[PDB]
Amino acid sequence: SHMHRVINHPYYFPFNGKQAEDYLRSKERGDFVIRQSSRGDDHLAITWKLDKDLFQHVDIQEMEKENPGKVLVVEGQRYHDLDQIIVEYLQNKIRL
Repeated sequence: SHMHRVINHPYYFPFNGKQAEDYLRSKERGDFVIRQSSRGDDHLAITWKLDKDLFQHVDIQEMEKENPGKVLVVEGQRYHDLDQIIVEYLQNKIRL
């Protein structure tokens, strides 16, 4: 239910990178979605709006633990869940 939490997340949209850009066009600077990625080695990504017609894209890496399920890795900060990720990209948008 790691998979279940990610895919049904309110900020998760089943978009590719182009469509995420398209959706962000009518949003504001710093808005973002978690969306899908057909490469991989990662099937998740973040896309967010830097400015009018300018976007950033980042891969979300999904790895296992070996302890007690999965762990998200974005530019090399580890996270459990999308939630901690959403928190930071909202604080990002905030400091504008």
